[PDB]
Amino acid sequence: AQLKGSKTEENLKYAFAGESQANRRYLYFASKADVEGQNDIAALFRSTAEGETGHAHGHLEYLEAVGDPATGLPFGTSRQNLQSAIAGETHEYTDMYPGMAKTARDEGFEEIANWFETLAKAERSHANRYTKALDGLVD
Amino acid sequence: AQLKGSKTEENLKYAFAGESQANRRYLYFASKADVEGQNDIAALFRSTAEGETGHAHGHLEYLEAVGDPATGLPFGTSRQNLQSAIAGETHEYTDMYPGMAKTARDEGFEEIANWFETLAKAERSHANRYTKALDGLVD
Repeated sequence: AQLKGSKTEENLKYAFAGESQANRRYLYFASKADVEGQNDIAALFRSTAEGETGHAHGHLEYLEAVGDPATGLPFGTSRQNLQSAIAGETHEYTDMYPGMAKTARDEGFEEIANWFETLAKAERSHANRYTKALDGLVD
Repeated sequence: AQLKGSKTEENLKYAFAGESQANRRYLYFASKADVEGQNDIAALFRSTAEGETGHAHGHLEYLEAVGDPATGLPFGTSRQNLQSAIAGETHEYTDMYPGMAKTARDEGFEEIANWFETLAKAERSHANRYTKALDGLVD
């Protein structure tokens, strides 16, 4: 049974995305609880989020057999990881976020459009910084 | 312009998923770098991951207007957050992970099947634990 092309591959990608979001969501919920004074609740969201880190990373480990879910490129070594990060980031700053900015502006969401443009520029910084690190990598 | 049902809403959700996965991936890549001894690389992945937390949480703040990307449910207050988290988790242990386990087992991926079953049980634990926390919430 080869993992590539399987339904299980699609499920691992979907579960990875789900676990990834769950950690982000729970940490957001922790901050809400922080401000409210609900410190026991905040601690629980944080502890649960650590669980979601372990889940997501376990999913990712299986996907080493098939490729980075963000790019389809092989990952594992820092050289591969940086190359995949660069390709993903390049997509984000050149295509994804500019496109999302345009749609937002067109739909009458100026502040969200500006937000998407701030992130295009941020992802571009990320892309450039990883490319620098890739060039400096000695392996 | 209202966000609900807009393309911009769909883009926020997609970008939220993307930024969430970016953080998880970059921390996974940091761990690879750690073991290789590529400490400057590991630190860059960690620093970049912080950026992605800011981005993901920024997207989430916009989605407060329309509902939790994982559940469609309102979020903001700890009561709402817990309620959404319980609904999400309940979906994961009753539906999502058992379904994935079955598919994996049917495709002959036995270890991955066991993995999804481990995560169904974990998500059940998360659900129940959040249910306990909600029962005790005094707001």
